[PDB]
Amino acid sequence: MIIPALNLIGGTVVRVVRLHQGDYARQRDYGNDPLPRLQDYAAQGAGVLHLVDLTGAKDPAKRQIPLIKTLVAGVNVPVQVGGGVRTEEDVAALLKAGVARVVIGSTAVKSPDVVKGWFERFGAQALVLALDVRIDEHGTKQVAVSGWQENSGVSLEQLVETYLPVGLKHVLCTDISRDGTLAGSNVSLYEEVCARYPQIAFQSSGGIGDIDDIAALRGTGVRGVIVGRALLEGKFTVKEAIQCWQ
Ligand code: NA
Repeated sequence: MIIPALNLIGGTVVRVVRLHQGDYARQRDYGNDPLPRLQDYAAQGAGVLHLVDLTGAKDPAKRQIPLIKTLVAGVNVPVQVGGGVRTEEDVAALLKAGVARVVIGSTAVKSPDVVKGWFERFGAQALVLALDVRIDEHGTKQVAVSGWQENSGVSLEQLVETYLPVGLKHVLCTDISRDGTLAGSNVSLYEEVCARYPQIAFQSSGGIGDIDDIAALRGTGVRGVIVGRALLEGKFTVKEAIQCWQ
């Protein structure tokens, strides 16, 4: 399924780039109209919508709950939301606002015992494990908690195996070398991890540049294709992407 994605800083739809140390920097503003944008996506048939709340990522006290509530109320498919989700109270607040699935990032690497508790409390269908991956010179799929600078000492597979016994189901795997590049996604990466873990519903993220890039993912076993920039820049429509995917 095609999963259109929006990044939000204080009500504004933005493009961000990842920096050397993993931090996100703003590049350009697309506009102050997330609701009509999401509704355009939803109306065209998007099966899931992905939001990153960068304001809340910087300070969880400033989680954009009122905005998120209005966006969920405007659509009729699951909305998944990430952006520095670090405590169970943060997860609960998002779910209470009507978010379908909460995307969990670096906390799942740093504090696995804590996050295992979240799976027990919230259930596997409400949680998406985000894995930002950099494939190093040795072929290891490094999970980046700090971008390109330091090696986390944790692999994609190590983390997937960590959470399978508590029922892990959804994994968002971003290739950080392809994020925002319009290169095409890392097809062989997704072919490999999807076959390696048939019980996991993987979402691909990063690199989609044109309709052919969506076609290239069709046989991989990927269950969701996240598309940010190419939809925002009008390379193709959500309708066209769905017609291609199916
Ligand atoms: Na679809």
